[PDB]
Amino acid sequence: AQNPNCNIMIFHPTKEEFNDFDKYIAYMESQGAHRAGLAKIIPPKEWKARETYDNISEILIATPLQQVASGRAGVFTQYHKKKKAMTVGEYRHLANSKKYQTPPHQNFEDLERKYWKNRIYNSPIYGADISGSLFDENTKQWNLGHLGTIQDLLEKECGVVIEGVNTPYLYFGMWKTTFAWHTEDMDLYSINYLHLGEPKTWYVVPPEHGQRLERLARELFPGSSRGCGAFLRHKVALISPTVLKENGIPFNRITQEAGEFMVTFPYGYHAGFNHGFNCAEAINFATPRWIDYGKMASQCSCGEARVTFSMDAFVRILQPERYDLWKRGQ
Ligand SMILES: O=C(CCCc1ccccc1)Nc1cnccc1C(=O)O
Ligand SMILES: [Fe+2]
Ligand SMILES: [Zn+2]
Repeated sequence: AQNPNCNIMIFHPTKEEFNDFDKYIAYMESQGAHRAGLAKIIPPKEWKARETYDNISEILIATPLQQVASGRAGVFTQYHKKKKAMTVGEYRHLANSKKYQTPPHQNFEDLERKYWKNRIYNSPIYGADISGSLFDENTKQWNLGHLGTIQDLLEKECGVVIEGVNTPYLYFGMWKTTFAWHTEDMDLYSINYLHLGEPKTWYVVPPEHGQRLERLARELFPGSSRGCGAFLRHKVALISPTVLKENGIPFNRITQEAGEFMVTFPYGYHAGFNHGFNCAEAINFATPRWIDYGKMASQCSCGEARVTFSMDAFVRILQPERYDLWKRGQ
């Protein structure tokens, strides 16, 4: 068994190795990368996502989300309050303002301490889930807008043609903007490229221990748990590394910097925060190894969790028994 401690692995593909996405994901897994639930990939020195980021101020964030916290410092829920549209130029200026800017800090460790101590007392604004891409059309390797689709993977493995098209999303962040504990829709993989700006810190639980996190979550958020058997799908629940330690939940942490890829693996619970103004791009993907996770994925049928048009087909084909109840749920 490779990577039995489930450590987060960091990869440095050569230009040649960076030419076949599926092959390299399979290679990473042959080294046990998936057992951590998250891997970092540093692209070849000669590679670039696009020429410059000089002309991105005019992107619209149609619905910025103010992330409002309830609970205690290390155990809280966050709800998203919709705000008026703003351009990325306006957003960046807001992120850099005295009210929202990254505070003085010694290092990543000091900033993490400040995040968990102080996060709940501020309400940062997140420009999340914006359909689009910042990869140059001519970028041929690891272009998140040119990956093979989940629908084609499911067709290749199961011999069934289905509707749907999955495309990338942009995320414009500032200090304290947060992603709550979750696995991907249908326990898919995700790939995240940090285009520019300040770092993003990640926490992850190994897939083999995901049910331990779920059990702790039910204990820590009893109301939410009664409401929905898969409430973590709502992406509202935060639990600090201190609280995870106290409860013996195995986990790992790593900081992603601009120019680096992170891949999350099937059923790898993850959460994190942004250090300051930044922009990331992400998309879900699948491999043959995902199919069995897709079949076993928990579903929110309470109506809260956002269902994409594409997920109908995944549930319909992989989870026919669950399909009706899930459908009437939302
Ligand atoms: O889920 C999110 C953003 C929150 C989406 C959301 C949740 C609830 C309500 C509105 C939007 N973001 C990520 C997820 N998984 C890995 C990384 C991120 C990220 O923010 O870079
Ligand atoms: Fe995610
Ligand atoms: Zn639910």
